[PDB]
Amino acid sequence: VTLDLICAQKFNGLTVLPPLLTDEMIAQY
Amino acid sequence: GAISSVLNDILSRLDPPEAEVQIDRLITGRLQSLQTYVTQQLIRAAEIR
Amino acid sequence: GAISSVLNDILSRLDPPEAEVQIDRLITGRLQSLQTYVTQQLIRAAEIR
Amino acid sequence: VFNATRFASVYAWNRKRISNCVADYSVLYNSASFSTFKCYGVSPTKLNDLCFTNVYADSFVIRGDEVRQIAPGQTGKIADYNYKLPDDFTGCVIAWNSNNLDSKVGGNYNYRYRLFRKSNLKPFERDISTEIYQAGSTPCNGVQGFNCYFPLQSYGFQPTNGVGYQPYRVVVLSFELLHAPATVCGPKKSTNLVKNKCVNFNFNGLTGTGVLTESNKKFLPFQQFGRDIADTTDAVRDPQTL
Amino acid sequence: VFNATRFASVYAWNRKRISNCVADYSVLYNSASFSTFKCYGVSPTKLN
Amino acid sequence: SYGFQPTNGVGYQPYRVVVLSFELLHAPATVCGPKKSTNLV
Amino acid sequence: DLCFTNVYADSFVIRGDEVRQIAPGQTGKIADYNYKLPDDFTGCVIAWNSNNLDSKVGGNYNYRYRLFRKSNLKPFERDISTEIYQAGSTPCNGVQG
Amino acid sequence: QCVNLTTRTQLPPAYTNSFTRGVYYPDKVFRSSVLHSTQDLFLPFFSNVTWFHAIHKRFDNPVLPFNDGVYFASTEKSNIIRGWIFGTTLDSKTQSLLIVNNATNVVIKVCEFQFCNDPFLDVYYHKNNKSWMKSEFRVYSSANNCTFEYVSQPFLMDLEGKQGNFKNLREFVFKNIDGYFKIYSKHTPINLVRDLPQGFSALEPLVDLPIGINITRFQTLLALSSSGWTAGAAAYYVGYLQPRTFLLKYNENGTITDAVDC
Repeated sequence: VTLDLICAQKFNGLTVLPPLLTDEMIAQY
Repeated sequence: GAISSVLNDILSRLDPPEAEVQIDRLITGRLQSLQTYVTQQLIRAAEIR
Repeated sequence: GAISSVLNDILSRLDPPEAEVQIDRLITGRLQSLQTYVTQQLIRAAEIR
Repeated sequence: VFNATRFASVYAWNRKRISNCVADYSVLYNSASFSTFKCYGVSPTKLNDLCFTNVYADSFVIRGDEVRQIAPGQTGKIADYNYKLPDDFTGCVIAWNSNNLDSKVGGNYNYRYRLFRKSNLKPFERDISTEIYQAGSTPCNGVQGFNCYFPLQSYGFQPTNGVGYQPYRVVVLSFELLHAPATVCGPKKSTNLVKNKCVNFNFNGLTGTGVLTESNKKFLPFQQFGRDIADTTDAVRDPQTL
Repeated sequence: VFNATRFASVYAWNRKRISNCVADYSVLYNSASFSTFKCYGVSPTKLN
Repeated sequence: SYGFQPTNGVGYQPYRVVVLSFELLHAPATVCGPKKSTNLV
Repeated sequence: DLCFTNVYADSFVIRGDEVRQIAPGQTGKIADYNYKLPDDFTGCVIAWNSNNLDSKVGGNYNYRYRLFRKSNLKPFERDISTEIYQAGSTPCNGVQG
Repeated sequence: QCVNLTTRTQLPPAYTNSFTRGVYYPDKVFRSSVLHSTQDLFLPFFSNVTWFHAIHKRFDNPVLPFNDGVYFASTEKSNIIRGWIFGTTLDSKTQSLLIVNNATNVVIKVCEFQFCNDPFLDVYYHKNNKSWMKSEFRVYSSANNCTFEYVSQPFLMDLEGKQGNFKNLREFVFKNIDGYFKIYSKHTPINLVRDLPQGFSALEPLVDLPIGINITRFQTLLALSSSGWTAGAAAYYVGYLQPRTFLLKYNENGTITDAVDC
């Protein structure tokens, strides 16, 4: 699964917020 | 809000520049009807799933 | 329905009196796009939850 | 176009073309010129702010009451026969009173128009057909008579005519917008280029705000403005120093 | 409408309706017995 | 009132004025020609 | 039926054909220079023909107007400056030329 | 000068498969690594394209209809077709466009032209020098009112060579729309006799002519005591564009490597 249009989205006001728990912390659980 | 609900009627009533004003009201309203329908079907679908 | 999708094109062409008529068409439609987006995201949220 | 001594007829109108020059639209409001100035597709005062690639002006003279019939969607013996604008027409229409000049004694036969036709003419087309208009079933045989009339008629022009019957010199302004580079623009002087900083840029008519840097994209010789998958502005070609 | 013996006065001016029929105005424009015939938003002969 | 007289000059004589006011393509036509008709399929 | 608090009435006289240019959003030597209505202006525009009175012989000079101005006048703002309008780069020195 | 020359054999009409061709770059906008859908006048894929000749016997240059654009592709050798003709009456009733390729340069001019019944370009063949030289230029009899003129950057072209089969392949697209006459061009070599190669390539822009002239028809100018000539072996194609929607594939370098016809 794969987590550029992204660059273009940020020009129109689209924002993506980061997750609180990282991928490593998920692996710890 | 349109003068009439029949499309060919308005096209056969108002002039080309005047008709588009009324035709847009039908397209706008009829468009909201689909949004209301699709909105309910998606919600009702959650109850069935 | 506006003369164009760029706000600068409306301001650079129509005056104070006439630009408001066209700008209103863009705002109303774009606002509906956000309503459609937020609505679908809330529906998808129920599936993820 | 505007200040020319004599225009052409509206039946067959001369279209003057203006490209690759400096267009000053502020002189119009600085020194009053146009008596009647109205813009259907654009604003009257915004011609100076926004500038266009190619300019097309149709110079012709018509009777006073015939001016309101030239416009998108309008009908009449003008729009429907000789000179017709398209329904989507985007442009301006100008008129002023030449009555003290064009009118000669009882009439002026240099300006003529099509008073009759058997159908609706298409926009931006000059019909030279002199065929006798036949209203009824009586054969005209190429001559005037009952329900038979000659389509091309001359404007009556007189110094004593009323405001509606007096001649008004009319010029229709057509233009091309953002379909090519801009060869017609006012005295807007180019400045130095700024890089590695956020700036408000106007490039070949493209206005916006953004950081200007050297792009790694390679445009083909004929390519100019690059765009991303979002159809927005990606990279542009400087028209002055390529 | 047009050929009536007498008409109404201008202050009381009547309005007559024309529907479900066939209209031929040709005799009006070609006839020289009429002083003024003019069509502002339409052509005189195109009415037929 | 009017000064209508048979002896009045041009412009002072009575002129019967009628105004034809119609509206084109603004609803189903109530006035048409007696020509076009086709068979039922 | 509905009544208002403050009522301001601006009285003046203009040329016959200049009455059409008085209205919100209009463009012309009137709205641009001497007298201008706001776009949001709420009110009533009135005119009537004084020709049987105001007209005197060849002209009436009691009613004047600003023909030329360097910018657009603000709505409902009276500018009495008589400074000579300079269309060129040559200084006018307060005299015609 | 004008000379009416008819001695030829008539051939029956013929057609060929267009395969995938007639695709051009709509705008100068740059795009890469994207699939863009465009709706405009194009040559439908797998259509029938007309097939014409210049032989020895057969000299084909009539007036052909021009509607919604026309596709030009020419299999030739030694540059047989040096120009084209465009307009409506072409009798000097109205203005018309004329495009001729001179050895050194191409000439684009708009005037009121009276065209010869059979325009051709004369050339001397093996007179005392064993070589060839261009002499007679015969296209129009007179030109009255001229407005637009353009001259291409100078170059050098060879009118000579004995090569047996066709070598150069030219593909052009001309359109008259809203008074704007646009030109799209590409050039590729070929090895074959009478047949159109099979392949897909996009046409690049070359000249944009806003002549505002009404063109309902076109005609071709072919290269050739004052009567009679030997026509060099040549063949050319005439297509007709249509409002078809294609999906264009822009690669990393910003070129069209594929197209899909909806």
